[PDB]
Amino acid sequence: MEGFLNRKHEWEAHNKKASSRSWHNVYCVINNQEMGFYKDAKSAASGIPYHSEVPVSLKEAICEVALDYKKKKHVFKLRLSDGNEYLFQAKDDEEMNTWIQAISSA
Amino acid sequence: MEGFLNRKHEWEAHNKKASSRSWHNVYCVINNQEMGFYKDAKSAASGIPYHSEVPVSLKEAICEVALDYKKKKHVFKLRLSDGNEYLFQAKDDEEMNTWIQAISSA
Ligand SMILES: O=P(O)(O)O[C@@H]1[C@H](O)[C@H](O)[C@@H](OP(=O)(O)O)[C@H](OP(=O)(O)O)[C@H]1O
Ligand SMILES: O=P(O)(O)O[C@@H]1[C@H](O)[C@H](O)[C@@H](OP(=O)(O)O)[C@H](OP(=O)(O)O)[C@H]1O
Repeated sequence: MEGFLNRKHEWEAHNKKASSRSWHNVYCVINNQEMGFYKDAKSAASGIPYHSEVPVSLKEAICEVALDYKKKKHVFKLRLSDGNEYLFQAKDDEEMNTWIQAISSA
Repeated sequence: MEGFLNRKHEWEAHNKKASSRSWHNVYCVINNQEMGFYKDAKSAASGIPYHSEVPVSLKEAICEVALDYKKKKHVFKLRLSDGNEYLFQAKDDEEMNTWIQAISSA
């Protein structure tokens, strides 16, 4: 499963607020129980990472609709096992749910 | 880049005709200069291989429209560097070309 998604890094480990918190349009790929980030589809096929980011494991990840986040629509929350938390924005709700199911079933 | 494609194993290394030559509907994923095969999208996210197949490298691969193959339409040919050759069938020509560009640019 892959596609573009607006992403925001919210939390880091140990209840620390992430220092880098602006939204960025990234091309996401769910494969082999992990999620990789690329600038676009072409970088994804070539294996060139978003910002030297390493793919993250979706093992025991918590993924759900971000009701609490109100600054925008179709936003879902992803908390990785290591404590990092991201907010992802999809084009509409159907896609949002498509992503939530994909991740929750990895 | 990923999606379902009908696949046929044509050639093996050393100008040997592949022994296993029936068409099979497989879910293909182009990521990090390689191509993985899965039974479906869900197996792809989970990392469960098509038939214990290992992803193949697209490094120096030859990919083109299979003019010579006439038994069906929208079929492209992929020759890997190690000698293996596969024929892939897409739903239409646009998608076929989409796949040919994706692979040729990996
Ligand atoms: O450009 P900067 O320095 O990174 O600033 C951030 C940016 O404007 C984010 O869009 C904003 O998130 P929200 O849009 O979601 O408000 C975040 O606020 P935040 O502190 O609420 O996280 C800002 O700190
Ligand atoms: O079921 P089997 O034993 O695997 O038989 C093959 C199967 O019917 C393939 O569809 C056919 O390819 P084509 O459809 O493309 O004709 C192939 O012929 P082939 O020898 O031409 O490769 C057969 O050998």
